[PDB]
Amino acid sequence: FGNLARIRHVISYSLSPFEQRAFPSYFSKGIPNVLRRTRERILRVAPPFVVVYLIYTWGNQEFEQSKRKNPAMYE
Amino acid sequence: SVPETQVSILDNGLRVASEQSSHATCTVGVWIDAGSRYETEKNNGAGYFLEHLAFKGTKNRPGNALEKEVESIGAHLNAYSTREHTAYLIKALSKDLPKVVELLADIVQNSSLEDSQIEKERDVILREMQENDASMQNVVFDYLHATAFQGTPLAQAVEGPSENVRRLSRTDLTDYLNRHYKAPRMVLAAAGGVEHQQLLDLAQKHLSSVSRPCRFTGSEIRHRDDALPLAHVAIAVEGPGWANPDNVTLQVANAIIGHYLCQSFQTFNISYSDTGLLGAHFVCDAMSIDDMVFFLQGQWMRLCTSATESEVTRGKNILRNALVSHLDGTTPVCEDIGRSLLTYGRRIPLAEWESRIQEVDAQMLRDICSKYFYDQCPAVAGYGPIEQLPDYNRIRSGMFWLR
Repeated sequence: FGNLARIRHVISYSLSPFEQRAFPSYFSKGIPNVLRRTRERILRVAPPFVVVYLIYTWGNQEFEQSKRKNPAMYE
Repeated sequence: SVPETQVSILDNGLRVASEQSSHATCTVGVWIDAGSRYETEKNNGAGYFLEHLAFKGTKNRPGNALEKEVESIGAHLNAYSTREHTAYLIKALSKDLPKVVELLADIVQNSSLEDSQIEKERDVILREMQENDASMQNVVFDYLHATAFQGTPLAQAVEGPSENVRRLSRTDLTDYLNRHYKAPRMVLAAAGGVEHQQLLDLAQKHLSSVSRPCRFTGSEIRHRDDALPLAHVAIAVEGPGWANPDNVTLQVANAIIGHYLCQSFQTFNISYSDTGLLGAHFVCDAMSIDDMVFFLQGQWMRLCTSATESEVTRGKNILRNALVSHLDGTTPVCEDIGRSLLTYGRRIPLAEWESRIQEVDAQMLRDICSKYFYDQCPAVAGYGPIEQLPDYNRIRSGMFWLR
């Protein structure tokens, strides 16, 4: 501290905790923001897990069919 | 047996007070209850720019011939402006008492604001401000006022923002002049070799024409500029005001605090109409920044918790020895007289100050200090290499002790 960095002319205003509302517009803007956030990251995150779900189901069903007796066999 | 300051307000409202002394030299001033607190952000530099224009000539005494007159008797002409008061004072001889009063009359009324001068004084004011930034402690105290009184007329500076300075016109000035220069808000104060009856007759002769929610905010403002060699930090809490007597006790505490670590410690009790800033403005090297603070906060909490009788006696003696502020000199007394009548409405004598000092003991000092310092949200203003200056949680936690 005091030597961490060299900045200049950057003024920084702030308020006391007890002087400001604890949850200013928490759900007022929180929801919009959370939603804003989800739409900037959903296309990068979700489709891999979607195809994991498809591969998992596929594997399960395929495995079952694999186990299901071959009707043609044994006849 | 303090010499009383005889006072003679006029029907217009012009209180005329004076105190006589052996000095054959007398200081006469006009105090006006008009500062940056009465400005409404559209005329934020009107008092300062009028204070520049007030010596550049009147209607009766056009231009420098006016100041030729105050050269002719060898008198000295001064003026100053604060956030609440404006003063125009002259130090002269006793025998030149009438003309000086007449000169002061012109300066308060019948003043002439020349458009030519307005541009010249704008360049003066603009340039000074453009270089005023040089004075750090002024920058730090302006930052402290701004962050402590945000959203109020007490945040704005006396000089105003360059913007207004450029954008100001005779009519605006005329307004401030015609609005905040009322006779009931004016004191003609005289100190030294003056007679009160002669001064009252001179005020009746001239000057008889004069026409007839503050909030503190705890906030961390930090102007970081690492190229400066030294850092200036001011920490304050809300003061009581002019009329609250425990100011005296706070003055003792300020005295007890004195200045012990990093250089440039100091203490202030700035008072405005039922408000104020009570605190300390140290200035130091990168490392000392925090400790000093730490140091400083410890002293405040010691005054809230562990005040002893010996340091209280020392602070009382320092404050009494500080009554020398009153002294006997024409100027200081006159000044003191000037405020007394504007703020308290009366001149408090030194015997009453001594009584209010001697009634202060250690128990009421730590009670009043706990009332004003303990667990309070401070206003912090820093300028310079202030990275190691702690943020608001650490200072706020240093405003109390867990023991």
